[PDB]
Amino acid sequence: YQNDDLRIKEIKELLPPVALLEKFPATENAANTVAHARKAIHKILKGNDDRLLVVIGPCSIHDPVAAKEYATRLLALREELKDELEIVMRVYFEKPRTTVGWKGLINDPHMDNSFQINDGLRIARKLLLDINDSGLPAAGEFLDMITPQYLADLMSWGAIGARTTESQVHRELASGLSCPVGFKNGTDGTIKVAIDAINAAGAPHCFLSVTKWGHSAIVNTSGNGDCHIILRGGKEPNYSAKHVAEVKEGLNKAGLPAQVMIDFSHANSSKQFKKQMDVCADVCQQIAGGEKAIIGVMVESHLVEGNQSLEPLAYGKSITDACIGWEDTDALLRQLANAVKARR
Amino acid sequence: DDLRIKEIKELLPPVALLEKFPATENAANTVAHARKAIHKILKGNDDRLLVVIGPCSIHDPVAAKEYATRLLALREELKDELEIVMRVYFEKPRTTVGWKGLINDPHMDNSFQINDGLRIARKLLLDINDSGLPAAGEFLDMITPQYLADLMSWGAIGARTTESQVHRELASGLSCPVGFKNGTDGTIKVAIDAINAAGAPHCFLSVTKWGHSAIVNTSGNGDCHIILRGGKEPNYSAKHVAEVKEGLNKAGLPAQVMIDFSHANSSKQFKKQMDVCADVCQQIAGGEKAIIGVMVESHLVEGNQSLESGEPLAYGKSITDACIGWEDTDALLRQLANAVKARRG
Amino acid sequence: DLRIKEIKELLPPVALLEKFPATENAANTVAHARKAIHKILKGNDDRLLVVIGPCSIHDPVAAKEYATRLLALREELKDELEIVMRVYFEKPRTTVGWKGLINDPHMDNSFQINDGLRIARKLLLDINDSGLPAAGEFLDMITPQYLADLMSWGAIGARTTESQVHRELASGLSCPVGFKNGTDGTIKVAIDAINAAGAPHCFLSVTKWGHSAIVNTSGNGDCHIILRGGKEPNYSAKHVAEVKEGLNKAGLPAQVMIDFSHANSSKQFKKQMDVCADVCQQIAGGEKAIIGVMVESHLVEGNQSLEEPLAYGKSITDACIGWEDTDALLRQLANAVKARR
Amino acid sequence: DDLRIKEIKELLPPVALLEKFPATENAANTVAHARKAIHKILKGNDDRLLVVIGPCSIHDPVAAKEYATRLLALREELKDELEIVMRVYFEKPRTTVGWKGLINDPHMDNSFQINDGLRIARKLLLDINDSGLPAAGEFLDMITPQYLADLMSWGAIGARTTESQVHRELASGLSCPVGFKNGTDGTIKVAIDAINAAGAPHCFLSVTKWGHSAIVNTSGNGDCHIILRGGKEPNYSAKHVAEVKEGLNKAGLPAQVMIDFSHANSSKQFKKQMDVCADVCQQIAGGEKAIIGVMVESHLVEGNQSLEPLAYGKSITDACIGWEDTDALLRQLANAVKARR
Ligand SMILES: [Mn+2]
Ligand SMILES: [Mn+2]
Ligand SMILES: [Mn+2]
Repeated sequence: YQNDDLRIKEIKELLPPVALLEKFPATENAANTVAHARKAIHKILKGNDDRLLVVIGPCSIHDPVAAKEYATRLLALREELKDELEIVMRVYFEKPRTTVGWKGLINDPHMDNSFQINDGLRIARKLLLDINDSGLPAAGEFLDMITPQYLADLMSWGAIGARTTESQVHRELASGLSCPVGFKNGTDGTIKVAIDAINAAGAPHCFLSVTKWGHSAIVNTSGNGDCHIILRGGKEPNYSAKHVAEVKEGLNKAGLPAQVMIDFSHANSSKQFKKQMDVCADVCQQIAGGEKAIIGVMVESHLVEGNQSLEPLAYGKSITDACIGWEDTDALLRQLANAVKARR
Repeated sequence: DDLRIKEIKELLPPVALLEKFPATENAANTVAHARKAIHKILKGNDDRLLVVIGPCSIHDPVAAKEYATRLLALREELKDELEIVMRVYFEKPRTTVGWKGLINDPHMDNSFQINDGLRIARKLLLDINDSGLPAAGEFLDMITPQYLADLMSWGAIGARTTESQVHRELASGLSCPVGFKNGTDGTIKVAIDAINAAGAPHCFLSVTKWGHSAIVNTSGNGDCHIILRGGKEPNYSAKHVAEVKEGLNKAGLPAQVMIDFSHANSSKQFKKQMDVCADVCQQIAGGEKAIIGVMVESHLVEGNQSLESGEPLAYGKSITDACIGWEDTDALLRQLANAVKARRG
Repeated sequence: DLRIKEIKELLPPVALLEKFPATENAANTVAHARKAIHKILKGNDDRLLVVIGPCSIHDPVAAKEYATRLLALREELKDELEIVMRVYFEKPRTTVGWKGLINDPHMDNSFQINDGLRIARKLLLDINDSGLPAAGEFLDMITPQYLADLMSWGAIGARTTESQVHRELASGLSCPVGFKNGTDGTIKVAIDAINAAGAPHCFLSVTKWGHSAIVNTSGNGDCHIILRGGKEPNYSAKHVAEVKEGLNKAGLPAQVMIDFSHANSSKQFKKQMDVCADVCQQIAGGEKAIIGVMVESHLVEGNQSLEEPLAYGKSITDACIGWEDTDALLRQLANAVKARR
Repeated sequence: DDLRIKEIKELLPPVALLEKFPATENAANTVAHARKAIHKILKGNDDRLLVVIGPCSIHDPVAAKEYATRLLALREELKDELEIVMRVYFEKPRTTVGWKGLINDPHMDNSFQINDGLRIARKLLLDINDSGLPAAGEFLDMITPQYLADLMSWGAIGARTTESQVHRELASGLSCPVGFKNGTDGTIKVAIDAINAAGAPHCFLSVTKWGHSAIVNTSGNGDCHIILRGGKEPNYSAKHVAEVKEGLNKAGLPAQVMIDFSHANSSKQFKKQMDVCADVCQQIAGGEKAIIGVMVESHLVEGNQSLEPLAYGKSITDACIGWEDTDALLRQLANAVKARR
């Protein structure tokens, strides 16, 4: 075909989703974890449960061993604080970059630009399966249009990144997801695009997508009424009760339930991980004082605090954004459970 | 799984549309020559102006071909000064919801006859290119480009998707030049980052001409540039052009810009495109070399109309954004040509 | 794995169907002929089904000139004959050389199968669009999706009548299907095949999208035997009566199509005229079980070897009668059908 | 179009079965060794006998694994005289209609759960190979081979498909040796032709491991041999073996045969397999080096049953010898091998 493929270097074979679903099917326990966590979050979003959704874990997964260890520690906190918090592990292996960089465990699991994406999908699905099988629900970022078919059945909640909240193809994707979805405000703090995204994702759509068989097809979606905003900061943080009030009034003006998830990290801590503890103190004060609009928080936490460059790597340390460590993580979760107790 | 997926329906693979509607020799020629002419402008070796002009959206092949004949005659008449490419946009990004264009819903009745839309779209693109008129499109969808991209001489990544990794990846592998619009709030940096990302090779998941998903490796696309489309305020004036030139150079990129006369640069007021035109013409004729292109929303008949009314549609008139009509279009093209001649001295 | 040397891309059927869709005339031709052949197989029509044309197609130009000539005799003899043109692309062999128009359209072992499917479908479309129905041979489980909508009648080869995979295929074809007796002249494998093919089946098959899938068939009640000879010819009254008995003792209608060529002519193309004379005698004498015949026929008689330019309109596979004998043969059959009533 | 196609349902691609059920280290070695061993026998560089033995058809994985454990013992005990390979036949060719085997209908109830069939068949095949017992099957379907062939040590083309181009093409690209059965009427020629065709390279349409149709090119299979299985009369006697050794040379192939003790050789009477075994054992004992392998229909319990519930260990297709006769037969074979030595 003339005029075609000048800038396409190579085309390589990709396992279809059914190969990964057949090799790694959901166990009864894993399926039960997903189904109950989705239902619990739905109940929170409808305002029929005063517990707080807590999405917490590494910025990115690069080592499944450290991830399973983290998951085990977090599951104890989950069972302990279950009357106040719906704790969901952050399991992100699809990173959005400002220009170029490691896009995650799926795109390059060996972290060396070998781009063994078939291996990455196997590793990623096995890890998600093991975590859900242990009883801990998982949350992911939906950046790619094709990877969700391999993993979405093991996801109890999802986030559309700030860089794609305005994008029609991602609003389309959210409209057909089986889990609830958070939309981050814009990388410059724009709330309008996330409200538009929630309204768009709530409506039915018809668009082209790839099936479990690895074939493109026409898909029709129902619309996703389990979508909400995530406050992530802009040029300035936006977690204070002042910003919440403005965000609540905008949601209502737009006909949307006045509820928000607050990300303690990213632009809300100015990309310095220790200040997540500060945001926590502030957010706990709002909740404890009766703020019922705060239905969720997101925290970047790992076994070992800080970060490291892909430049021997340290264990349980982030290779992307800096995270809090486990002792801080333990205290942060109890603070929120206590703040939820007070609000009640 | 599939709780919110209502129905899944069969989709013709790209090779089916390619086999039914192959490029003629002259259509392939139109595309190859326009892509090369744009590359030459982008490298600084040609002092002509790229003009991407035509309907906000295609909804009627009949009016689109009548428009193309008129524009082709001016493309020929003004070719020493302008490289004229027709906007042939089959996909529209909506602020929230609405008609997504001819491919998604060709019958404009929410029947979503996408296989029909792909047939109509490629046939029209083939006819326009075969007449001698190159075509431009917005690359919004991740799967439709394999059906159409061999007939596109230039593509745009919209304001709402310039920051999106999968769109930057797509551009890194397209065979045509690509413009990146600034952010809907006016932010320049997202488009500069996009140019740099698109110029690098990538590895990502995509769909082949056989309709199967695959791993793809791109070489990177060096024929990318920024499109100024305004923000909270318009950004076409010399003060803004200067800041963007400096921002590109500081990022190691040639100081070159395409200026969209419409969208936020006209405050969505279609006749103000003529006012942007006057200002941009004065910049070009006064000596501004960085303005390598413009974009204009233009139809046979000015204004727009609504599909929601159920009234029979008027001929040659946009059902999306309001456009200038043919008479203004002719005048505007002659203004731009006169300005490019004056810039040469 | 280790005996698979290379895998190349193949256009899916839907690509050929989009490029070459059936015209209204073509679909009408296929519809009318399939119904007419059904009306004959059900005993409700007394005309003779004549499948006639080249042993194999290797040149679309000669094939369309042949179709023009045959169409004229189709129209003139329509009161007696249901004339269907033989549009076969290959000579099922063991290896020899040429592998057929689809496999090797350029006749040079380049195996440009994508080119061959385009050429083969376009020709079928043109012939049907002109009003002339087409008959084909099903030797492949994947080719049919690209061409079967343009076929009014199909044959299963003698080397595959016993194959479960080919009987499965027949059970889902939209056209009548003829099963040849065995290369040795046995009728049991073809009665067994008519029975298997009349039953529903479930099997794996490639769809129009080029993807394998599970398919269910209704079973094909429009199947019949083709008498093609064995060690000796088997077209005579003695053999027809003997096959009728086998068909009756099987629950199947006592009806045959007789191939004048292949083993029945002792592989001597001119002897097809001798078979014609005999069969015309059976038919004029009142034999109603002969519902159809098959004839290898081209513009120019005889055959030629593929090496260098080729003679126009002459087979590069088995030898055929030429047009002069073909016109006389068809008129003999028409006359015989008349005398039968 | 598709007016005889009732329904089209989704089918897992082979990569999906290959990913769920990958070959273990052990299973991979079982196949690698057994294929090498058969090649060495087929090249004349090993005096042992290839014994393809097991049920006519697998229909119960549980009974099949018990059988496999019993046969594996005899495989180790008799390893210096015999190279023993399980029959693990998942596909059965019918004379007309009937149960086509475990893959086509694993629940034996015309529900055609072919995705379940393929998971069942592959898991059983994988377990058997992992224990150390090589496996054999008939390659009948054109699409199922991609799901199983990496676990096959030896394959068979049935008598009703020996003449089929598509099956000879399939044979030319299989990574395992292939035996070709003589025609059902006993015709030897079709089988020699098939062996010649399969040793040659071919280009044809097939389905890949991703479930997509494609153009494939094969190298040719040199490890092919004839399988004598009777026709009108049995053809296992040294008279018939003589004629076949002669007919192979006349065609330029090695003079070596496999003898199937069942089907038309035992007149479809399973006890007669012991009589064929007596006769064939005397040919071996008497020095016949051409008999390189034998095929035997064996199950845990002799006889067969119709398809109410099913008796344990009894074939639901052709009648088989029971396990007591199987141990006896196998030791008869190993004894004659030590005699010929
Ligand atoms: Mn982060
Ligand atoms: Mn517009
Ligand atoms: Mn012939």
